[PDB]
Amino acid sequence: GAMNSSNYAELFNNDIKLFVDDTNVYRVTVHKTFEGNVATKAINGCIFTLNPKTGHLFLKIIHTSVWAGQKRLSQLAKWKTAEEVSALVRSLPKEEQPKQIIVTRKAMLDPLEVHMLDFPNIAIRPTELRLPFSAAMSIDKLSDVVMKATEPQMVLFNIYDDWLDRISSYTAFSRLTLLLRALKTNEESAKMILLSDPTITIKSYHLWPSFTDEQWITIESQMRDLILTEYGRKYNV
Amino acid sequence: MNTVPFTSAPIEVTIGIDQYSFNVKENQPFHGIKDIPIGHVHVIHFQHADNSSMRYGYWFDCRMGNFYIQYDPKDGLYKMMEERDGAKFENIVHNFKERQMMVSYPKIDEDDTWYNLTEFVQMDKIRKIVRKDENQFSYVDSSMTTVQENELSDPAHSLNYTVINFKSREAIRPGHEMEDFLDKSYYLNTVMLQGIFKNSSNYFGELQFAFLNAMFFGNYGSSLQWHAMIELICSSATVPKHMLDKLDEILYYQIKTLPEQYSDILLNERVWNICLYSSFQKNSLHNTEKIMENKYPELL
Ligand SMILES: c1ccc(OCCNCc2ccco2)nc1
Repeated sequence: GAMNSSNYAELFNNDIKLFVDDTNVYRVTVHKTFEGNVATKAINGCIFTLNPKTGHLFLKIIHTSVWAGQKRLSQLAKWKTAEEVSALVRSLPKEEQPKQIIVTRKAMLDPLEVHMLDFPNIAIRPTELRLPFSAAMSIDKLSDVVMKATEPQMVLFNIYDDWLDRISSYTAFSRLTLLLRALKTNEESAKMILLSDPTITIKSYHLWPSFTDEQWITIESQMRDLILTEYGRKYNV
Repeated sequence: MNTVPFTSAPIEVTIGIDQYSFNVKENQPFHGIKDIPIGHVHVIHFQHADNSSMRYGYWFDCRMGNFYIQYDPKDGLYKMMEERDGAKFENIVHNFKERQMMVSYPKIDEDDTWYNLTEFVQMDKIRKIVRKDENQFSYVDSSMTTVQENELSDPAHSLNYTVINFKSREAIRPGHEMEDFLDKSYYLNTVMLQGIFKNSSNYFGELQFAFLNAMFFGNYGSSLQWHAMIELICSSATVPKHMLDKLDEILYYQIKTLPEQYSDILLNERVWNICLYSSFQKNSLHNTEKIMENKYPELL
């Protein structure tokens, strides 16, 4: 059934599961044409497929060539997503395949379920959580590899860096969702928070800065402030 | 014009014969139904006055044998039986007709309703949906479940309708996922019509039988089957033109005949709005769309 706050620790048990977010698959810029009409120009996108327990991110880059000559692109994008999750699961060894796939948008249910009819023991589930995975393209290294791609490509990341050496997957996921919620509510401020101090760097093999435990508490507090504020500035409170 | 005699009417019952119905009182001198039109299947059905629970009845074709009804006080229902002695039967019916103890099948000459509801329904196909091979007639009641209902519990008492499931490996070919799910023409024309039903007449016959079991017995699995067989056609971009035209006629007479006070339970809002206003065939069911809009505008 649907995934919500009542069953949130299920994300961190030992049944393999993946979140799939399709919000960055089909991306466009809207512009005026010479005749004064409006047109879209597609830009590269990505499927965000994440194991919340391990931090493993399977980032399938969606090159704009996949839309050439196609109609109804917003609908095709959901089916393309489903077909991409389907090949990924099929390439994994049986003991690595997920027991559940959780889609962040309900319109992905039928495409993914039709694509995995020959995988009946994998549960396809919605969620009631409003997860901020759309903000993945505000992570500089992820955005860079998507925009530079000249062909379809899968890139593998650990979105938790090395955090699991010191914290649990519950805490890592909570940190991730806080960082992404911040980046989604006010990207400039969030990014200022994360890099204000030049002495803290991002390792070449990491996505986020190398904060100590104490610095993460500071950072996490600053992100909460950002989010509560913006929510004032937004709602005037 | 054939006859279905009754041994007696020991319990008070509302009796249906096709789209007609009449009340019989407890121990009233009632000995059956005469002037039944030859050439069509028929259904004779029952609702006891003391227990409206379980409508039940029998599909039959008078060309296939001499059938009568007899109440069974042990099992508590009116049972259809076949009389194999032709001379005994003729003699029984002649006596009951002479004493005017039979209701006349009350068909108006202008009226093609029953033909229109049963055009493609054949007894031989009914007997493959309702398996009881020792009888020439078929029992159906309100509670009977379908084979597909049982996959989601006595198999001998099931309705073996053709299983339709839009999210299944039969309905979807590997590599044609989005195509086959959004346009069901493959599933309609190749899997079902060419492969399973053989022709559209048999498909329409099962569709019509499903509707009639839904209407006459409140059989929920039959209603599900009727709507699925409609949705499968409406959700196909490629349908033979003669099939669309005939479907419109079939559904028109089903909607015309449906009791107005049963529309809430016998019509699925989602299926009908999708079929009439969103589907590939949204512009192909003129007669059906017009009667639906004038009779059940609330559903839509
Ligand atoms: C990309 C790679 C392989 C592949 O295999 C076909 C499995 N698709 C599921 C399904 C529906 C009906 C039957 O099987 N599909 C897409």
